[PDB]
Amino acid sequence: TGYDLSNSVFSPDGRNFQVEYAVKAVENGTTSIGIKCNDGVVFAVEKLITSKLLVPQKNVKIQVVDRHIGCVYSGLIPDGRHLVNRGREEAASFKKLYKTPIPIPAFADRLGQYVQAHTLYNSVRPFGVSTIFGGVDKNGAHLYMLEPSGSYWGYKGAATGKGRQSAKAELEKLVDHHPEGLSAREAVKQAAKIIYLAHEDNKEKDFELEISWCSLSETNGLHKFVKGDLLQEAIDFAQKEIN
Amino acid sequence: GYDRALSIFSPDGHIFQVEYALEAVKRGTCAVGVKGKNCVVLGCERRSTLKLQDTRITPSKVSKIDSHVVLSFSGLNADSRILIEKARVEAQSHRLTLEDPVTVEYLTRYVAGVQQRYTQSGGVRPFGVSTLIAGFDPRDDEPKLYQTEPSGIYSSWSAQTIGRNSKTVREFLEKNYDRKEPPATVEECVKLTVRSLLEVVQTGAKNIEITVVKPDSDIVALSSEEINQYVTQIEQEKQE
Amino acid sequence: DRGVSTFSPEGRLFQVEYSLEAIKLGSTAIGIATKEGVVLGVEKRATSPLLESDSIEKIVEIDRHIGCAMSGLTADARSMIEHARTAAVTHNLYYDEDINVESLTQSVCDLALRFGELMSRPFGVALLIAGHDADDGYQLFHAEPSGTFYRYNAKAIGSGSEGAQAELLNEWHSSLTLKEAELLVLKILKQVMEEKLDENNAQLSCITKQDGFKIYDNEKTAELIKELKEKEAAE
Amino acid sequence: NNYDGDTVTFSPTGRLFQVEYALEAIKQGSVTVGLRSNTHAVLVALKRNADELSSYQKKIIKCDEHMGLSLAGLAPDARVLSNYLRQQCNYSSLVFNRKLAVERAGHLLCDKAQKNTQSYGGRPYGVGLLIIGYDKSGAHLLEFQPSGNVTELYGTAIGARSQGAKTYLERTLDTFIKIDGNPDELIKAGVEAISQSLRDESLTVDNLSIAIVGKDTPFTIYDGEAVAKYI
Amino acid sequence: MTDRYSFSLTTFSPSGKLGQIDYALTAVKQGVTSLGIKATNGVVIATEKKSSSPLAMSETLSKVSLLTPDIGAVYSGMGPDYRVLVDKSRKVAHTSYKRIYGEYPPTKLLVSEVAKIMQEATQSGGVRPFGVSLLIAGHDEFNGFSLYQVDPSGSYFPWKATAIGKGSVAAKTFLEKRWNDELELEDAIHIALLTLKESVEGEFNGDTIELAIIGDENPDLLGYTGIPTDKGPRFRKLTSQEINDRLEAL
Amino acid sequence: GSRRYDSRTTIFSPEGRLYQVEYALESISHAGTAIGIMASDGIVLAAERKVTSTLLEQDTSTEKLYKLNDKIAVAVAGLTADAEILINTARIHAQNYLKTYNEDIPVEILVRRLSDIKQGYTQHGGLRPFGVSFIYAGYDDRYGYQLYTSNPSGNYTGWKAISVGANTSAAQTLLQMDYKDDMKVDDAIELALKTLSKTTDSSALTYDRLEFATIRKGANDGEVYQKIFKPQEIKDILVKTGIT
Amino acid sequence: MDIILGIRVQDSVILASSKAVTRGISVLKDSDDKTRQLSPHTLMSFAGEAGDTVQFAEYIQANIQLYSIREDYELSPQAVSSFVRQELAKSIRSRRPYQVNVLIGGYDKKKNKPELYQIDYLGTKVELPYGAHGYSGFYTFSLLDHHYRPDMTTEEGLDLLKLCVQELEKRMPMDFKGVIVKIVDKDGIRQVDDF
Amino acid sequence: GYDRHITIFSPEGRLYQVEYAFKATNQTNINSLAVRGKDCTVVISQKKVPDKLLDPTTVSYIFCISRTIGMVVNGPIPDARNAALRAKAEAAEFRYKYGYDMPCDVLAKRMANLSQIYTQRAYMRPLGVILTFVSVDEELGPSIYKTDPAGYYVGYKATATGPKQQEITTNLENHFKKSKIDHINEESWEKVVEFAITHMIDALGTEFSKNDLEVGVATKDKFFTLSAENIEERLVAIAEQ
Amino acid sequence: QFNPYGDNGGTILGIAGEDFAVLAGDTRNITDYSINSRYEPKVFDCGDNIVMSANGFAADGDALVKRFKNSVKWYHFDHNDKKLSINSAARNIQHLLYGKRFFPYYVHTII
Ligand SMILES: [Cl-]
Repeated sequence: TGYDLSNSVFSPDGRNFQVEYAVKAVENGTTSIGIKCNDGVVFAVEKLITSKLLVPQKNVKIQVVDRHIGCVYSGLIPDGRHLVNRGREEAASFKKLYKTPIPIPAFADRLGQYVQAHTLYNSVRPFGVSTIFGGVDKNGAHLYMLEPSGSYWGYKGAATGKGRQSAKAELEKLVDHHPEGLSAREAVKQAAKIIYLAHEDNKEKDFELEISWCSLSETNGLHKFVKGDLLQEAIDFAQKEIN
Repeated sequence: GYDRALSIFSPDGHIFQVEYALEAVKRGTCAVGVKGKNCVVLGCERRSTLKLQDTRITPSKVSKIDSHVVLSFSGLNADSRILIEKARVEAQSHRLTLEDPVTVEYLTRYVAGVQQRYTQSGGVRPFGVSTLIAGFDPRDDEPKLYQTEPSGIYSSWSAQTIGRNSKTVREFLEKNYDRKEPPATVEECVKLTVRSLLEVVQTGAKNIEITVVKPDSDIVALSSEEINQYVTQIEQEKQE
Repeated sequence: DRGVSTFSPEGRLFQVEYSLEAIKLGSTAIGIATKEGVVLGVEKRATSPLLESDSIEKIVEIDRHIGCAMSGLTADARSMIEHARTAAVTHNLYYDEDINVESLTQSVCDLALRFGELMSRPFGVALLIAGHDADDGYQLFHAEPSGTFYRYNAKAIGSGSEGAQAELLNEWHSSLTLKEAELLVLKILKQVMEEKLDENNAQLSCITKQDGFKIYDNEKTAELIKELKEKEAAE
Repeated sequence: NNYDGDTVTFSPTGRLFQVEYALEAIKQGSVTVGLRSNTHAVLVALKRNADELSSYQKKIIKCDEHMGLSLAGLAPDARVLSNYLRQQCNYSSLVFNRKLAVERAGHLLCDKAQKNTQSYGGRPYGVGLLIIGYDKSGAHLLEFQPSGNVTELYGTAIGARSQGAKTYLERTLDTFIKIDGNPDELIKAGVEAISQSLRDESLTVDNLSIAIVGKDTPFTIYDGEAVAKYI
Repeated sequence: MTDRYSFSLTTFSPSGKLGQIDYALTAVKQGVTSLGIKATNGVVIATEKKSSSPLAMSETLSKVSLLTPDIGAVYSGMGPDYRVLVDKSRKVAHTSYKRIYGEYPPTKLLVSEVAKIMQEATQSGGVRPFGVSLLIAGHDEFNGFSLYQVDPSGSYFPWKATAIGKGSVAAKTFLEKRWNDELELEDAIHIALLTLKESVEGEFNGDTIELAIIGDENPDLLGYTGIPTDKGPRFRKLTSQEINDRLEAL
Repeated sequence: GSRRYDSRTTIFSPEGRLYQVEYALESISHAGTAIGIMASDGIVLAAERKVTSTLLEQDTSTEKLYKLNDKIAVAVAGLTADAEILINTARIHAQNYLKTYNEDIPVEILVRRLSDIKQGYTQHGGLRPFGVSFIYAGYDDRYGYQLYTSNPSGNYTGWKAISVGANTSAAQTLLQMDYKDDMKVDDAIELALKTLSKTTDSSALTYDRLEFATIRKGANDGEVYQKIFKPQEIKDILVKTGIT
Repeated sequence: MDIILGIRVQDSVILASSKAVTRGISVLKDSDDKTRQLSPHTLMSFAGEAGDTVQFAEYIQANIQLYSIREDYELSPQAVSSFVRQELAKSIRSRRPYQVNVLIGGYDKKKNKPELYQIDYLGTKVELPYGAHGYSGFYTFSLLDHHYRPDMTTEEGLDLLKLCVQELEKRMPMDFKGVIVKIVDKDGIRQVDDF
Repeated sequence: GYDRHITIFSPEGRLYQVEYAFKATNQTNINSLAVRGKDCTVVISQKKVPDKLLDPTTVSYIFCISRTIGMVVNGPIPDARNAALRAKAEAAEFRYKYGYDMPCDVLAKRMANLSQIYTQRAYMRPLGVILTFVSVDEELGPSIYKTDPAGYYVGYKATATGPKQQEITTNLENHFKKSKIDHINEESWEKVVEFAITHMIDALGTEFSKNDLEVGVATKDKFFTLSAENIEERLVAIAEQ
Repeated sequence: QFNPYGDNGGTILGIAGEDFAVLAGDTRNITDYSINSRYEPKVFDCGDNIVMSANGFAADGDALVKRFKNSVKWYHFDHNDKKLSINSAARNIQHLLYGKRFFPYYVHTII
């Protein structure tokens, strides 16, 4: 054996064990989700409060790319930031040459090809993050999830991290109960509920909720963070459902 | 470009590639340097498992770096050509910019620096060569003899030997060389050098090379018969 | 094998730690700082009696106000000294002044970690850098291949270092004269050296504000050796 | 074990051992503390010597007039990273006539450390940093880890026995956060914090290192007789 | 990133063998049989078209390739390796010869260039040797007809007749009994078909056999007229029908 | 990374030997023997082809003996492909010298440079050395007729008579026995063939398993001629000395 | 710079080169030696652009001396001249070409013959019985066409050379402050002190 | 045994990394099939969407490389998309450089040459994919050309790829033994698609809904994929016969 | 053709006393016959009790002052907050200027 010691080496199965090992780092991370809605997307993430000494609201994890795309990830946080930095470079060069802001499927493949490239050589390490991202373009709303291998698909709902299975189950119920569609404001509330429900798998430390959204009607197609009254309203909705 | 760090430290603080390069020197044919009152003599062993040699054209063991400095060595022959070439080029470059030939110390310092560079550069192995560099500084009559080794350290010697069985000939020189009175003449210096090689060599036939360097670019290589006379004379005094 | 810039499980760089072992094999070098000057002394340690000891150069001038002693793989020090001299002279060119001793030392230490897969391995030599400037006066620095440097009132490096350092702990005080420091280096060198200390196998040097960096003659050191033997017998 | 030869290799449980070994170098380092109020931010650092003949290794470095950090671990790595911060702060001033936000300073350090954890040949940085600063959104304290993880805090501590000070600050949180417009009291709280990490040794005059930045105070460092006030 | 493999992947073992070259020759041994025979007025090169699937169109896969109008090549071993070698070989005939001298290289020199390319895959950083042996047949004014074998090491040898691959040992022995220095091209084609039948197991017809000659100039295959000195390619690939005609009088 | 798969071709053994050079020499010891003999009026080059097949084209073939310029030739022992890389470099080097100085290159200078290239592959670059040993036979107006040999280490030496490749130990003993300094070319031709005939691993030495060449001043007045022997000429010289 | 001459006779090559170095309206020096010894039996004189001349001469000198040490042998005058020509032929298509004209006087010890080569800054080489660079040739060539014989002695060559210097001192516009004369023969290179 | 980690020869002349890349091909557990009509080339592939949270419209292994060329992949999606982006770039460059649309077989050769390089160069791993290129070439007509991690490529009368490829292959072989021709003797592409689905059903022994399949069709001057309803329309036609 | 230089006019003046020094300059800034500003200062406090003015082409003048101010900042960083003496500043400014010898800063500088 030894097939797992070097990136880009096929095992006799046809697998790249180093990528599968990066997936373990993602499974270790905190829970993050994405909900696709009527005219947009909603992102939420669990922020473990390690200590009283953490300044609330001041360790922001959700990231904006361009002015219309939001990105959240679970796993090695620095690796996610590297991926977003590239995403911002990719989006800038697309807007430079083609004028129009980068479409979400186009943006998805840019990240996909870049992450896939880090499975081609033994001189680089695969990314230790699964990234949930999306936004609104000329063809409406899109939600994506990208994994260490470079694999990505479009999603109705997406979840990753330590509480992914709990969150996935909760997401599947929403898809079944709302075939016509979920509204942006509703999806924000649901995101809060799901993060609180997915927190059961990480319940030693209590946490801080962080939500963002892009909606054609509610945010005018731009990425914004949910703060103040709309955040507290979403927190209260979530608190009522766990009890 | 090939980048591998081949010379690295080991847990005990040794650089094995440098130390193994010293073993290549230990395998090489013996070379000796002795400096007199007014000269330096470089003696070199030539192994006799090679008959049918052509001595006219075969590379000589002692090389002129400039008209006033010479270089002999022990170790890998192919490696030594690279050091000699670089030294010869630096010799001409020094004359060009400083308008004065190199001092023996300077030429030695340059050669040693090259050797050192190959001990902490990626993709290269150290030189499997130790050198004896002898000569006279411009407009100076004080004899100079220096030694370098793969690590890059260099130093001055009243007399020194390198190569196989060098520890035996160093032993000889350590009791037979008086610091208070170095070989007063050319004859005395050549004899002490030939004597020291005869402790290790075999036959004093076509096994010993002797090169004499005197002040003001006066370098000459002795022929077989000339050396053979020293061999004949030493043996007759020995039977006593 | 393994990467040259690899960390051990204890959080140390293998190659840096191994180069420290090479330095322990080196010949002893001692430095003492006073308000009248800084003294630098080294053990020459000739491998054979035929080797002309005065060609052993382990104390070296960097500038008029900065001197340097070495211990370990001394061939590795050549490019360090070359850099130090260029740094010192370059600073004088750019700023029409002497460069601070600390700034010089920091510049030399910047070379240290420039290895990996830059040079192929760390340096196998430690340096004692002694000098004077107008701001911080007489200073002594110990520069390691880790890239770290400490200021010292007194410091020994090499094979006899831990024994000599313990001796320096007892002997050093803030009122030592230059002459007292000279004798103290000789005394402690004689203690840790293998062969018997004399003017041919040990070398002294100092840096003073007035006369700058000077390597002592074998005649001058011999008298200090004689003055030292007489004083120890005198009680 | 078999997966700690370099940073480019994941372990079967998804760990990067070279990064973890770099983290270990910080734990061996001398303790340093960081804390802030709404008006000032304070660094306190315990300096370490080789022996009684040596100087005490300086732990605090100034990055700009409004920013600086303290270090724990490999000091040369702190010099490289602080130099990078000095340049980034400087670029912001020359190009945009703008003081670099302490938050951006954190993001830049994170991304610099990260690149050293994904490529062959390189190594992680072997030092932890506590960055303090005062910018357009008031006082700040950051904690840098060479894994890339940067974290904004009211107070914290890194190094050997840092857990004592970190617990103390966690208790004192409500008190020291409201020490506004009083530098000497915020330092006193930081000096009392670092005292919870001492063993057999106490704070002396050439042992203690304090730094402060705030509303009407440039980033300045105190050593020697200037810290005698606080012992 | 970047190719960090700047070191040799083929090195000498204590016994003196070059492992990767030996192993490359082993890959050639596994390969399907190909052969070449030199006549007085031409050269023939032949091989079996091993089909991967009956749904595959074996006409789209050419084992015998034109390099210049007077030079052709066939192989045994790894197909993909051969394909890129043909690309490189065709280009080097232009860049290092035709663009300089205004004429096509003689067989021996083109062979020499291909051999160089294969030698470099034996010494350069981060590459394995080519897993093929080539047989190159060709004609040029001052050397006449010639036939060469190129091995993974980069070595090449001139042959009167030879075979490489699966059943090369038996095929070489067969050729030794039949070859004389008075063979006419048609006689050499006949012997090539006989020799190949021994190593072929399944169907033996013009669709499973690939065969080309180096013979007379073909003015009808030139594509233009008006230049007396240009008389057409000496390389010609025999059609499926042309092979079957000769298999009746076998 | 890629460190895992690096053979480290340019390192020392604990004994101070270069692994790859030693192993390349071991490879060369299985190659067909080549002999060079230097006479007072010329030089002989003789070499044994590696086990021949009857269907090999013998006349249009070159394996052992190559022409570097009009005054210098080489006999090869080792990988032919490796040798041709070096031969082309040597050919270009000779022309560079002629272009620069308007004089044919002195033999040693050409030998040194080719040997310096080999040396480089043993000290840097992480590549395998060239598995080749050369016998250089040539003439210049400084030293006249010269024989040299170089091997993968990049070390070269001059000879009166020398062998490379297989059975050098036995071949050298035989040459050392019958060689004398006042020897002529035609005598040297006979010695070369007699030595190969006794050291050969084959049953009997025939024309088709040999390459032969002479470098004489046997042109017309004060000029040197290179004669690469044709098959029939080797057949005749083999009969003339009574080997067949 | 300005005046450099060369005459090949039976047994030697004689080079004469002007001693003046003029910049602007000032003769800065009147004892300048516009020559370099490349090897024991090879001498090169030079004239042309300020700085370029000595820089090129010493560069060639360094290379020939390097060759001598490497091979323990002296290159023939023909070989040295070809090396020098090629260096100038390279130079002429460089970003900044050497503007230097040279004469190479040598004694071939293998042939026992004197040899004189004239090479201009373009790399135009010719072997000649007598040579000159610059405006000097416009007087000396015709003079030598008349008085030169191929079998002359070194003394006859010096008298023939005196005739050239006299003509130049009579008809040339500039004061070139006389010449330094050097002889190249079987015994090497020596300078005539009283000319 | 480091000869199994990089693309160098094993003692028996094999490249294990190439062989293991072939096994990565079946990691998706999807079977593909390609056939030729008179006027068209049809390619079909299974579509398995296990997760309910996936957007099914974004799950695809068929790619439109150019206006005329289509490509279906057997293997993981990251490598599949890597190959697709390169193929698109190569086909675009070819058109710019040479003034005409890149033929299907030429693109196949080019992608096969790239794959060959990864089998010879050490720093680059092979892509764990098999690429089936389809078109109606303006010179050669309906065309199917297929590439693998070894760098091998060849034209096909018809072909299949995936875990249960052998069953589909023989099924097609037996049809062409019977029909005695190189293609599907049918006028419309609609019925050639129907043939393709019919013979996949017979070989695999499974029934398909509209969301269990994925269809690409190449005609003169365009390659296009079918919607769920286009396939449903096609499934209804098969059922009513 | 584009001309990278311009002339912004104005004039400056420096006088030194026994324990003081003055550096004066008018506040007018011009191009051709137009006034750009009646108050645009070109005499600057650069720290360490050094005042500086680079008068001529203002873009080059500002660039130089900017670079020297930055040089003072890094001098502190690299040499333990040591005060940059006026003689050391002068030598440093020489190198700033000569570094652009073949594309000069078009200014008369006084400190
Ligand atoms: Cl291609």
